Amino acid sequence: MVKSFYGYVRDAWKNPDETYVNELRWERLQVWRKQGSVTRIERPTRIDRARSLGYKAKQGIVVVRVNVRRGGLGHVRPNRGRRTQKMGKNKVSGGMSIQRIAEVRADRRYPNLEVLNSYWVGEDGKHKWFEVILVDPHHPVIKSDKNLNWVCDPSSRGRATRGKTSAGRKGRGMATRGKGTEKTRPSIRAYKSRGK
Amino acid sequence: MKIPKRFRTYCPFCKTHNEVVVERVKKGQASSMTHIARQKKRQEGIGNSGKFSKVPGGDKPTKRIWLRYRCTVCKKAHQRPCFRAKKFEFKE
RNA sequence: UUUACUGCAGCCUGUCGUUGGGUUGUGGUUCUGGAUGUACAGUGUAGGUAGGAGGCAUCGAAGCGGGUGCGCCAGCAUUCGUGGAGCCGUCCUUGGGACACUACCCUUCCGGGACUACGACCCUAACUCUGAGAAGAGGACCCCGAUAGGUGGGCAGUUUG
RNA sequence: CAUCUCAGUAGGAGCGGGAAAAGAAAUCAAUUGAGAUGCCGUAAGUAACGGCGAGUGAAACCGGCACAGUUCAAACCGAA
Ligand SMILES: [Mg+2]
Ligand SMILES: [Mg+2]
Ligand SMILES: [Mg+2]
Ligand SMILES: [Mg+2]
Ligand SMILES: [Mg+2]
Ligand SMILES: [Mg+2]
Ligand SMILES: [Mg+2]
Ligand SMILES: [Zn+2]
Repeated sequence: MVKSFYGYVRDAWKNPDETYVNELRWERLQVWRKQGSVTRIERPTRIDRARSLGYKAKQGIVVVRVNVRRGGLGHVRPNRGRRTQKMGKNKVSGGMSIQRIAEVRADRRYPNLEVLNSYWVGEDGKHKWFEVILVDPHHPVIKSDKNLNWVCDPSSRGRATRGKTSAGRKGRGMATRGKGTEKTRPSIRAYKSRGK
Repeated sequence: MKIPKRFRTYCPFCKTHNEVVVERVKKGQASSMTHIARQKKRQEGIGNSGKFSKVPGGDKPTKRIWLRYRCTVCKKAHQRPCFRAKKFEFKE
């Protein structure tokens, strides 16, 4: 079958535990642990996924590995008097996924760019790693572009901290239509947050 | 307090008087698929849980004797309002 | 305040992940050498069972060995021989099962090799501590995320007609 | 009074414009149909939940306001 090499990379990352990618994981995890919270990397770790999510090789497009802990929302026991249903907090995991946390940290680190998408790249017993694709709206190469000039608009500022990314809309309960989405569209706030 | 193993009594299905066999009604075990059990699962979270943290209730000085009269022709049982006795021999 | 009712933190322990490479004892999983299948024996070893029997055989078939799969040191296989016929059974050892080659598909045998789960031991490369660093010391344990059970006036909400 | 209610309310953190959010079916229907989204009316205090107590509580069909559809990834060419 006449197939592109993106297909082969996709297949290789389809089942990481049963290919050559496991050894590469073993080497890469050490170097990744030595690094910081947010790091700029020249090339994406998985080319096919990045191209699928809207990555091109031009100026003004940046890619970054973020580092986020595992587990639920670490929550404090209430100091004062609750009612025995609000008193417990150890089993109460959060309401925000880990991709959203990763993208928000990346946005906080880069004040001039704007988040586009992200994807899963690895994980171990203490950490998870994602890569976030960032686009610069004030670069002339982006402005001339016809498939990316929508980001040079006054409604795309802070695009990641208002739940407009793909993971944000997954977490808002708006990944589908029909039954079950009675109280999740066009927004959570519109229904007094009884959805989600 | 004795009662015969067999005797002759009206059968509501055959609509005639004929022999019956008396036996003891043994309380079964509650299953886990009835809607009360599903509700108990749905209501277990953090803290108190309403009906499902109720303390078990007391008991009465003497229960009733629960008996089932099974016919010997059609094999269809029927139940009758039950009396209250402490020691119940079953005198065949 | 407490051995009042209901809960929640903290702590103790099992399981899953992080988490790798060997030493062997475990059990099947899985695989070979023989239908191993044999008491009323046998000329025969129920070549499971079984067209209740017909093809093999100096053009290879026998009684015996420490005994060759194995078992009743009998004897179907032809194996290391040994004599140089065990033929089918309509002479059925007239059967627990009565038996003949293109069938053993299957009592079984089980280097049990093989991935697996357990108990113990060893190794370093993950990981942890110390150091500016070389390096040193531990080590797949601990910490950590999740889940299950306990103890728990440390703390919370209430009741005490 | 403990589940429930008060209520996702009061309060907090982040982002942000003249508006914002949503938006072109892996949809709703029922036998056979409709054809992106938002807002108003109705369905309806109905279905559903609940010491089945107190209470909480929709959507689709249907009528209106206003109407608008498209762009990438890949298969083919390989710097055009
Ligand atoms: Mg930071
Ligand atoms: Mg908009
Ligand atoms: Mg107290
Ligand atoms: Mg109160
Ligand atoms: Mg501002
Ligand atoms: Mg959208
Ligand atoms: Mg409510
Ligand atoms: Zn009767």
